[PDB]
Amino acid sequence: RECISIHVGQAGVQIGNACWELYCLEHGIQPDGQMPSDKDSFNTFFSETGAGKHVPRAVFVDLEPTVIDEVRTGTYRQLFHPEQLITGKEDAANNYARGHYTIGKEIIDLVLDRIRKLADQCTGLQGFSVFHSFGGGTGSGFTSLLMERLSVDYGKKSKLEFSIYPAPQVSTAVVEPYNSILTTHTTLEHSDCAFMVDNEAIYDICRRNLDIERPTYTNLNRLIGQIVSSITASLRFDGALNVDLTEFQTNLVPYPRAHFPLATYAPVISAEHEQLSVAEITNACFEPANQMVKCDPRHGKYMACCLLYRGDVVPKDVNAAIATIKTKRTIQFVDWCPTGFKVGINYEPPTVVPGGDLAKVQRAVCMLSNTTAIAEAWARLDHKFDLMYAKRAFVHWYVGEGMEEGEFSEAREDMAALEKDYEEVGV
Amino acid sequence: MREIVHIQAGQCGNQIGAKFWEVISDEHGIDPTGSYHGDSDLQLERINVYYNEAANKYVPRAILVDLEPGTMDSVRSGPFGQIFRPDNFVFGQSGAGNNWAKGHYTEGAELVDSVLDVVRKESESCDCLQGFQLTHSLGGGTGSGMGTLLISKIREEYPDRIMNTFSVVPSPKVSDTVVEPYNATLSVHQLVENTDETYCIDNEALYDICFRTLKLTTPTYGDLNHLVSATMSGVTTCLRFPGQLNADLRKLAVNMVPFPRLHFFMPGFAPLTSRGSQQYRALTVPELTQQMFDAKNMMAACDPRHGRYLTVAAVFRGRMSMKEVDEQMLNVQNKNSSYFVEWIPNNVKTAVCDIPPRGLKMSATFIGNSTAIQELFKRISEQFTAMFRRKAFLHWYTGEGMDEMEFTEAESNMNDLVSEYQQYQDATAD
Amino acid sequence: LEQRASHKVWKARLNAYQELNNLFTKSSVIPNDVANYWLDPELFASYIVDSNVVAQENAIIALHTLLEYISQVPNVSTSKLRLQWIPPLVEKGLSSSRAATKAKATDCIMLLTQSDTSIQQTVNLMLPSLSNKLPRLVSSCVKCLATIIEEFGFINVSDINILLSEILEPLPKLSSHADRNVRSETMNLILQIYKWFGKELLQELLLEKLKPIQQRDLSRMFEKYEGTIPPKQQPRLFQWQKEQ
Ligand SMILES: Nc1nc2c(ncn2[C@@H]2O[C@H](COP(=O)(O)OP(=O)(O)OP(=O)(O)O)[C@@H](O)[C@H]2O)c(=O)[nH]1
Ligand SMILES: Nc1nc2c(ncn2[C@@H]2O[C@H](COP(=O)(O)OP(=O)(O)O)[C@@H](O)[C@H]2O)c(=O)[nH]1
Ligand SMILES: [Mg+2]
Ligand SMILES: [Mg+2]
Repeated sequence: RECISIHVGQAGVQIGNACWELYCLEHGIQPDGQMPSDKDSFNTFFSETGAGKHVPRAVFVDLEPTVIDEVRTGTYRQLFHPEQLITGKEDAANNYARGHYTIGKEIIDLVLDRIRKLADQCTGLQGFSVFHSFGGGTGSGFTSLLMERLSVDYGKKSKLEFSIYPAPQVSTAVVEPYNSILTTHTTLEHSDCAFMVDNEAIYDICRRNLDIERPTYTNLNRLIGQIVSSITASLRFDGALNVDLTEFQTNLVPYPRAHFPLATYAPVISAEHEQLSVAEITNACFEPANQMVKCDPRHGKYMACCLLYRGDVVPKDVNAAIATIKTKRTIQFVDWCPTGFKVGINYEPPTVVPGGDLAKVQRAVCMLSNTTAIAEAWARLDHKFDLMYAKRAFVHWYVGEGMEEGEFSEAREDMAALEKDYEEVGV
Repeated sequence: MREIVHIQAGQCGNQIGAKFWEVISDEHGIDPTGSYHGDSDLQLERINVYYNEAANKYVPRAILVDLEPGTMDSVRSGPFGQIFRPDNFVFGQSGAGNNWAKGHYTEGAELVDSVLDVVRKESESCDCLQGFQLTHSLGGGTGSGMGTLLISKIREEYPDRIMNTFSVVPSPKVSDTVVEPYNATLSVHQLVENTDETYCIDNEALYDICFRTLKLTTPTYGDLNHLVSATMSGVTTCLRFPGQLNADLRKLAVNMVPFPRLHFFMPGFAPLTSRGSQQYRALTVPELTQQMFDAKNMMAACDPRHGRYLTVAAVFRGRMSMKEVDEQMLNVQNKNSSYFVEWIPNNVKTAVCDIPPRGLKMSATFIGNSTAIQELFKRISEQFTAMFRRKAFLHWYTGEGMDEMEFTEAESNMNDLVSEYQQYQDATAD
Repeated sequence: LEQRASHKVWKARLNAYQELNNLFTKSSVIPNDVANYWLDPELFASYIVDSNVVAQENAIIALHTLLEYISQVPNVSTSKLRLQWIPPLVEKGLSSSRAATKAKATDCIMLLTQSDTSIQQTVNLMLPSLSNKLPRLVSSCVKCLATIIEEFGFINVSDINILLSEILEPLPKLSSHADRNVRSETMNLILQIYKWFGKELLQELLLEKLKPIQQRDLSRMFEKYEGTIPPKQQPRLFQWQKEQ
């Protein structure tokens, strides 16, 4: 049942703000945690105080108090208990080794303790949803440390990732390829499912569809929170598809190392003609401009495809659109896959932030497809990694913070193997 | 990573440091009485970095050091001299005689314990010490000698914190002594192994700018320190105003320093305004970009055409089209790709701040880790060897305890630094 | 000028340290009452902490020649010396950035150790230094600690288990230190502990708590060691061994 969400670093914390804000809007929960409905499925993400207060099962972690301070000051200061908002004083300075070895080890016992509190307030804990960035020191270093410790303590339960793939348009660090490779290596054997979010894809979708010349983090986070809501809606509402975290692996993970699905959301309409049909929003899920990780699935082979509809959606209209797309596009499945689409429907309308940048839609869909073309994102990281590491540039920062230089080679060898594993399953 | 402890040492250190505090206290709306008389709230958003409280107003987190009490009084008699903490003035009354050895080994070591006590005092009132900041001159005696000693002393007492320096370079065009190559060589030998980042402020460049650009026939130190205080205000913009990119000292050093010994930066900025009131050029974004990457605006006598940029940090100030900034910053890169290192993707980083410096509406500060900076060390190494071959003036350093081998090592390590800057200037992507 | 060894000006202090270094090399061996630097060891304990790095180096080389001068019977008063001298030697001699100032301080710690009866009353004093802010200090005195075990070894020490456990306590912390040199010099200290005992012991007690990449390095380091499982001889003898 219950699911504990963990938000690490600025990206993880700031996105968790946009997600939990949207969660409360969808479930009718007010900032003070009160709900007007006398006489569940959403209790998997919220707990209930004896006084009728609904508190998120979330933990916010950062090595710097600046971001989380805004949380315990803004609109949702009363929503969370202050024991769930953990901060340090010195951050990781975009350094994985600081977040994982030097600074992060001085707060790891404190974070696991506050998590055990939430885990002990649950009867049937499903697992964890980790929100973090690839480029930051805390989002890469400390997260991989926490993932190592959760596999030891809560070994039986599942762990899902919502990682923020870096992009130079909003990149705040040069060594972000280093941190991305390092965290992906040490977290690969601990993560059951990882949903990458290319900041460049969200950045361009905001520019193209919302007509925002220069998207802020608030624009990106509100668009991301829309997708994360569509993925977790199956856990917060009683449905048929993806009713627990173990079902995400069953439907999208054919092999333990190939646990990186590709999410495609539609429609994304600015708040300024008429409603889109089921066939039109289903067609948009196969346009790479609507993906959240820049890559071309036409240059890869599929292993899974799940359509998570929500809104005014009728099943016969879905199968009509699917049959059209399956015989009007090029969806290559591997010759050992069930080749069948999975469809989940949630008749609640897609909720947006009031006064926000996204318009309310009658219906929407989020497609979760596990394609080999997502390995192109690993190639773009492995290349930037190789250019700098061939000169050992910026390596002294990591070695000076408890990292042995050979761990760079190990992490790159794993990403080399991961690219081979995607090539093999591809053909 | 919040509060920054500022230190100024020697004659030049206290000169450019006092001018720097005048500039930022105005930008943060602080009058010499210490009170806040500003308008915007961004000026107080990150005022805790450089200032303290008195709860009765804001006080700078600065320590003033010199072996000569002459500059002590010219600072207190200045317009903002009454705002500094009285106890933070640590001054001996002997002097250094423009000798690096006197400041580093003899009479500066017998005063450095008094400074570390004031350093310790300002560090306890810090919720989380970010790093240190030093202004000094490498060609002198106190700022060069005692400054590098203060750096090494802070290094062994604060091995967690970033050590940042604003070191100015000696030049025969504005020189006070002949042993300046000796002092600068001995000082560079320390900065290359003790400081996490160092902004090279070449006086030969500052002189050439005042003479050939501002068209001043006889430049004074005030004419040179105007360019310094402007350059210092720009490279510290992201530290005291709420920005996202290069917010603290370490994050800047992690983006700018690919190799530990190559932490010597070539600062520049635009537009180049004289000590007059104000200009009416009102520069556009394409102009601020062309002026930034131009050698005529570099605070270091090095031609960027002679070397490649390892890393770059650009800072724009004033209300402007951030979209128009990206188009220009991307343009200069893909139009001059030969002068940017390929094996470091996205090495150039651009930040924007809405608040301009007082007097202008649009400005832009450049920070470059270029391999052309080897020309500056080549220049100093030339003058050093010219005297050291005959061991001229060496008795003043040996008379203060220094062995002759220390000169050979400092000279050798400087030439190693030059060869390494040339080493990565020749490395390719292939 | 014997009292100018604590004069204000450095050059006068530097001169007295050189004059002392001559006295200890040019005096009697039976010794003058003027060589009363045993019974007041706070004198040289003050010279080692000279505020002038140049004269501080000369106070240490003078302390070194004094320290080998006292290798003349009957000076069992070496117990009072180690307590008063090797904490100043460790805190500001091994921590020093000067390669010569540090090289002689390590040489004085060696002499003060062989003046003892075992290595324990020397390890216990520099063990607190393993938890210092300055990594260069803990980088240097873990190398020293490793070289007082390589040459002297665990013999005639009261309870070795209390001493083995005391020196094996910080080793997991030291091998995860942020500094590259602190880690590197701890891997060398583990090899010295490995050379005196077996491999079975410190796998039971230590090696399991290290990074797998680290305990692979130690395995490679153990292969490159050719000598017998324990060294059949001490590379350096104590003073009481070279006598009887
Ligand atoms: N979409 C989105 N991305 C973000 C946001 N905040 C940070 N990022 C991304 O995160 C990466 C930088 O890591 P951060 O999360 O900022 O750093 P951190 O996790 O706080 O760890 P530190 O280095 O110690 O500060 C960059 O690539 C950013 O694009 C956000 O609010 N929204
Ligand atoms: N730009 C600038 N350079 C200075 C100033 N004062 C001294 N210098 C330079 O510093 C060197 C002399 O060092 P100085 O600071 O006067 O001696 P110190 O007090 O012992 O450090 C000379 O090369 C001068 O060019 C100043 O106010 N501005
Ligand atoms: Mg952060
Ligand atoms: Mg002068």
